[PDB]
Amino acid sequence: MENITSGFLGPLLVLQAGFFLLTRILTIPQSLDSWWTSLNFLGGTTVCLGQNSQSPISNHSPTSCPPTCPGYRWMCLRRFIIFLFILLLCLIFLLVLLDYQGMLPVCPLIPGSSTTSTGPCRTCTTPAQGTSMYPSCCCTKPSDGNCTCIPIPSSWAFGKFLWEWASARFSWLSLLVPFVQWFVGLSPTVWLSVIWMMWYWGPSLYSILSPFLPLLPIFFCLWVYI
Amino acid sequence: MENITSGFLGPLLVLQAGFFLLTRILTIPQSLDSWWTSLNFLGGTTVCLGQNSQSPISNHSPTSCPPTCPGYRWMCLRRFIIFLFILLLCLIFLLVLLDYQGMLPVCPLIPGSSTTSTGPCRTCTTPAQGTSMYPSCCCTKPSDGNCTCIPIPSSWAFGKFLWEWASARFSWLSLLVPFVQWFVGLSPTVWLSVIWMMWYWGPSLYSILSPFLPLLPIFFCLWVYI
Amino acid sequence: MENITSGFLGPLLVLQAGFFLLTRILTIPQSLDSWWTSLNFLGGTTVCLGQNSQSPISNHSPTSCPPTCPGYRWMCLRRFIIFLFILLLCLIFLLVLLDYQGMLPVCPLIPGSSTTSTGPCRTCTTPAQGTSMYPSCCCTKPSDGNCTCIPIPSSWAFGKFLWEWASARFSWLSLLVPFVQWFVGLSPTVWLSVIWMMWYWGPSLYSILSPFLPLLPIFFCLWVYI
Repeated sequence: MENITSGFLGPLLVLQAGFFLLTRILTIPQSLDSWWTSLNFLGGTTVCLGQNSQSPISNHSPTSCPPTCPGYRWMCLRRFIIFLFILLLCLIFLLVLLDYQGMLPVCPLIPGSSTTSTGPCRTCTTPAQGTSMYPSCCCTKPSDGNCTCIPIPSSWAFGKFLWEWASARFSWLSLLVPFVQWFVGLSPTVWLSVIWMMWYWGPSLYSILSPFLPLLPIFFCLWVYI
Repeated sequence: MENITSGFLGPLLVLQAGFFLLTRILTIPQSLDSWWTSLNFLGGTTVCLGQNSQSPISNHSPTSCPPTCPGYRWMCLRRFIIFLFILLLCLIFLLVLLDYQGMLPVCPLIPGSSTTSTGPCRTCTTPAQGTSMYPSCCCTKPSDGNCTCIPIPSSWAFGKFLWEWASARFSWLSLLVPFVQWFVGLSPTVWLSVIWMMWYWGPSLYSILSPFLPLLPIFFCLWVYI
Repeated sequence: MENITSGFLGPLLVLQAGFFLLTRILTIPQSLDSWWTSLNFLGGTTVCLGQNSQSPISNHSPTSCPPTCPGYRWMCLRRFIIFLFILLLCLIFLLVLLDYQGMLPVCPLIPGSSTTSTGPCRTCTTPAQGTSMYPSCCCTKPSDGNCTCIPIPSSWAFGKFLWEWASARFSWLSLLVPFVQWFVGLSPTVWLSVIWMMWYWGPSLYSILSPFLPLLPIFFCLWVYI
């Protein structure tokens, strides 16, 4: 085709490109309205008949009530708002996915004597307050100091980049994270079966044993003199 | 008593406040429940089906519906889902805020020739492979030994550089240029006042020109020919 | 064998085989009818729509109701079509039930350099035409006289030449091949949990997939350009 088609080509491409974008947009809004209803439904109906009638219209009105109607106008506004919300939420998944490409560095810092290769310290001595996240380490110090510092290496997706620095701030909270770790060490597969059986639990177990949970203060008093 | 009474009473008050922290956290759940009720019922009231027949209570369980009786499991499930959504959006805000701040790492590696150092270059980089992309700057070039690249910026982590790149990396340059010119040509706040006046016009204009835009969608064979 | 009945043992075996074959043939009709009735009768009853008030049938139903059943001719046609389909299915099953005893051949011919022979090569293959593909190994190369290629292995029933050759056609499929490999390597001992999750929760799975259907072309085009 190419040029020969291009020579005889007219405005067909114009309409072809122009359309189906409105579909790709509006369908996402109507679908989002459907899921919002479902969450509201959770075993409920469609309603959308509370916008009075304003006309002899069939007040069934799934998702948006009807459009071209006074009630559905602000429903259309809510649809536009939700469309903006989704157009925002897409970037969250986009960044979450793209972060594991490894192109991005974490560019972290930690105190140690390790080196990826042959690194001569030459009496590397210049310390500072807050050794973590120190100066740029472009040999930025009282002198050059013969400095070699960290490149962007490989980690469990930027855990060393951000989590490790934050986990240092956890420290004692990270010490309780070891408690949640021996809790996590409890087998997961078996835990999968337990959770599967635990559908009868949850809100139902909450209803079953809520009153005792408020009575936890007696145990707190007991453990006070533990 | 003294500071030993101090410790016992304080463990007691710790139980007490965890109680208050739990109430504060759980408040956000019902808060978001009312949020969804308001948003979905834009100009609408609140009537659950959770106040079903198997509910001796009145319509008091038909607005936001914790609804311990009848439909309870799915209401609590929606509550947990919204809680997860909020605990997600909190990161969406906090990460951007911390990235802008100062401390967050943003070590960049892109092709450039900007120079700011002391007695630099005269060896520089001579990489004729891997295009112009740069790898972790321990010593990016295959044979670089005295290499020194660029330190992270005080301004928000990349962002502007990524936008400038995607202005050509995601192309759209020609289209963006006219659109950017038009946006600059409408930058004046007087038009912003006009746009605000158009709020009432907005839905009204959409209602008036629904068929109007339908007809314009032909444009007499799209501007005669093209 | 050791027959001790002469003309009596053989007739008994023939009668047993005929009865078994007739039972299987009827079951395939009968069991298939029951199966797809249940497919419809996950809910809906079995009252014969094709049956009519020809002779006031007390209950013209029983899935496929035959005899006359007004429109038993259509019922008979459906039964015959189902029987043909079941015959095809069992023939395919029997065909798959092969190559496990080593009877099946899997003589492969693909480009490679693996060597396992006695005093081999030093002449080998010098074909500079037809790319790297190999033809029937009488003597594949245009001028090969002492040629010896590769014997069929003990590797699973699959010829696997179609596999790798089509893995070349769809390298992305070959990429996910390791993914599914460790997914199977994740141990089928926990596959029961996956099965349970697939049940029931598949409804919300399709509910979410509804967004994926709107988002499938968008992401596909995104990575199409990416």
